[PDB]
Amino acid sequence: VIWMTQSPPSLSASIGDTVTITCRASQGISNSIAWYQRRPGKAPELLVYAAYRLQSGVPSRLSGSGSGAEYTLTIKNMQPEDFATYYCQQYYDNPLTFGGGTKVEIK
Amino acid sequence: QLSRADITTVSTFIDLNITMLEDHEFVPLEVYTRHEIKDSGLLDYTEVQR
Amino acid sequence: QLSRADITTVSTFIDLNITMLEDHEFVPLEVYTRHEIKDSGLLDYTEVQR
Amino acid sequence: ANFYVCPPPTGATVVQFEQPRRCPTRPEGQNYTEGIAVVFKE
Amino acid sequence: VQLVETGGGVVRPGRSLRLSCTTSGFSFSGSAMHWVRQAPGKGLEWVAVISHDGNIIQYHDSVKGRFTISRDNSKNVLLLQMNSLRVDDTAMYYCARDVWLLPATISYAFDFWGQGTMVTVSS
Amino acid sequence: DWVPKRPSVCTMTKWQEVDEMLRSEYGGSFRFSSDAISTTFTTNLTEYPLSRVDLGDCIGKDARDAMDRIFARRYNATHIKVGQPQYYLANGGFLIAYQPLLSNTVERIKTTSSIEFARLQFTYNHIQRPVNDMLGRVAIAWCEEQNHELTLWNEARKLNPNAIASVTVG
Amino acid sequence: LQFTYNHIQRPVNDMLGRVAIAWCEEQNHELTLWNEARKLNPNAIASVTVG
Ligand SMILES: *[C@@H]1O[C@H](CO)[C@@H](O[C@@H]2O[C@H](CO)[C@@H](O[C@@H]3O[C@H](CO[C@H]4O[C@H](CO[C@H]5O[C@H](CO)[C@@H](O)[C@H](O)[C@@H]5O)[C@@H](O)[C@H](O[C@H]5O[C@H](CO)[C@@H](O)[C@H](O)[C@@H]5O)[C@@H]4O)[C@@H](O)[C@H](O[C@H]4O[C@H](CO)[C@@H](O)[C@H](O)[C@@H]4O)[C@@H]3O)[C@H](O)[C@H]2NC(C)=O)[C@H](O)[C@H]1NC(C)=O
Ligand SMILES: *[C@@H]1O[C@H](CO)[C@@H](O[C@@H]2O[C@H](CO)[C@@H](O)[C@H](O)[C@H]2NC(C)=O)[C@H](O)[C@H]1NC(C)=O
Ligand SMILES: *[C@@H]1O[C@H](CO)[C@@H](O)[C@H](O)[C@H]1NC(C)=O
Ligand SMILES: *[C@@H]1O[C@H](CO)[C@@H](O)[C@H](O)[C@H]1NC(C)=O
Ligand SMILES: *[C@@H]1O[C@H](CO)[C@@H](O)[C@H](O)[C@H]1NC(C)=O
Repeated sequence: VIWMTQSPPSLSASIGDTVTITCRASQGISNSIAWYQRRPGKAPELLVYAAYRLQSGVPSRLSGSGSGAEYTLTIKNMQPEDFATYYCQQYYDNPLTFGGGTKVEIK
Repeated sequence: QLSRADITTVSTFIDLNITMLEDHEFVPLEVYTRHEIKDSGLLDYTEVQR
Repeated sequence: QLSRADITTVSTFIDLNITMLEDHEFVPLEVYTRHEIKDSGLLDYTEVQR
Repeated sequence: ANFYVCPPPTGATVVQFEQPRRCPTRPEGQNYTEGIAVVFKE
Repeated sequence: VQLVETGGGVVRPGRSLRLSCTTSGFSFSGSAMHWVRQAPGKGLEWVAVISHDGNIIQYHDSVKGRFTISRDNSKNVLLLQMNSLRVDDTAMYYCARDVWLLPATISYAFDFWGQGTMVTVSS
Repeated sequence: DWVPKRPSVCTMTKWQEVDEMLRSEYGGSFRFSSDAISTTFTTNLTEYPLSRVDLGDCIGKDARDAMDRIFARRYNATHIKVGQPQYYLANGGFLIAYQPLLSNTVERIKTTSSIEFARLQFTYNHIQRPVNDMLGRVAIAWCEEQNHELTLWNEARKLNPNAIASVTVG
Repeated sequence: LQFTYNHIQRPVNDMLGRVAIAWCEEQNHELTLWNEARKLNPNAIASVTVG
């Protein structure tokens, strides 16, 4: 099992600033990793795939990066609809494991 | 009024028949497998010693 | 006086595109080299006797 | 089938044919050089 | 697109329960399906996966041999027959479709998620 | 020195590391053709269960190690990994560990002692596929040309129906 | 295999090159007929050529 360490578990940001969420795996997974977003009271929705492929309709201002066992998700311009829980999941080897989750909130 | 096929028709085109090359599947084939070559020896030091 | 390209042009020819076969280079390839086949034996009379 | 009503044309729209295209050059033949050879193996 | 799940409820430990997930808005026969659970106040965890045609099945080590995933392309409905439940299985089960990137491959990622249903194991 | 068996012995050895392995389906079977080594392998479209290979733990490790190194070396800046690796049992006794890519734009396997059967498949396919493509264009062009000549024969007949009818009638 | 592929590619390409050259020479030859056929009936000639 590939454990997924996600940090910071919780941080606050203002509307119109930059944020960076780091996700780390227990072993090198090349680029097999996905990012999700779950707003309060709704089901999760995919954002990025393979750490670089942005999903259709996702804002261009949101992007991910990294390699090996280190990955990060960044947003250059936060919007009121971006404050939500973000999870990082890997698919390099089974079983699929999710990250601890990081809740971005208003500061 | 008469149909179009009621009058004799002559082909004014110079027909050229083109038959594409049919797909071919190659199966493995060996005159003597590696096992047969090994068995060709009258005696085997490995089996004799064992 | 007007240039030749000022009037719309229609191709009266029936284009036929011909793509020559690209050159291919074949590299050596063996499933098991003669050294590997020799090493497949558990014991070698030559080395054991030596 | 469909009939067609063609009004007389005028100089508003003009079309021309394409000029003869230069044909491709003949493919270059192989540059072989005859010679005797002996292949050696390990 | 819309995903609906039915079959949730309260069940005693060691008993069997069968869930169902209806789909609409996408070619069910041309996309794999996955099952995800969300325990109360915990993180997400994958459950199983069923290919587009159901030829290959993969499970999680915590549910291997206990659960049973299946699908019916004719009725475009996904099912997950659960047996030998445990207290640790209490979680919100979600049915999600894979990310369609190629014709017959499994992306092992989630693009569409359902509303989810509760499955509480209590005695 | 003592060591565990499963992680020390294998029944399959990594033979070749192909950077470009094109997979196509025709005639009810997948065909993995490699342009680098000039080889074509045929399978049954069903992923061979890796658990069926006796002592084959080194195959998930070796296959993934080569895929990660090859992907980062050449496919990181232009392609994306799609799904997990897929293992297919090819004709002749060759196990192919495949990793699909997308553009941004218990028993023992008996391997044959000669891959020349597969090389001929690639050579024939490399010569049949294009020749047929050029046989198909010539046929299409000929038909388009013949339909083009009709516009001239419809007018040439009025100038001299005797000569036009003679050649056309036979 | 290298010789076999070369023995089949070299000639086939030579015959693919002659056909292409002959086609171009033929098309340029037809223009001499279309330039005159248009005067006989510009309606039919323009229809097929214009599309
Ligand atoms: C031979 O090779 C070909 C490759 O050339 C191979 O695959 C065929 O390739 C074509 C072209 O790519 C395929 O057509 C595409 O298939 C997609 C179908 O979408 C599925 O998923 C939809 C939802 O997910 C997609 O979209 C979301 C965003 O909306 C995105 O986040 C996801 O990641 C994912 O990409 C889902 O809606 C859809 O179901 C709808 O559509 C189908 C018809 O397509 C209909 O039956 C359903 O009822 C429903 O309405 C489906 O489940 C899709 O990406 C793509 O869409 C583009 O094109 C269409 C026009 O065709 C546009 O309208 C649209 O906006 C997009 O631009 C497109 O349809 C085709 O499906 C493949 N064929 C097969 C059989 O799989 C062949 O398979 C190969 N053959 C062999 C024998 O191997
Ligand atoms: C691919 O599948 C075919 C069937 O589709 C397999 O054919 C079997 O071959 C064995 C050989 O001993 C026969 O006993 C079986 O009767 C065949 N099955 C059928 C349904 O005809 C074939 O072996 C498979 N090939 C590979 C490489 O796995
Ligand atoms: C094939 O070509 C010949 C002329 O060579 C023609 O008579 C025939 O109709 C064509 N088609 C078939 C189906 O034979
Ligand atoms: C190739 O042939 C097509 C017709 O099949 C033609 O339209 C095209 O211009 C030709 N040349 C190129 C460079 O595509
Ligand atoms: C892969 O490419 C991305 C850009 O697509 C780049 O940021 C990254 O550093 C590359 N990774 C490696 C390991 O070369």
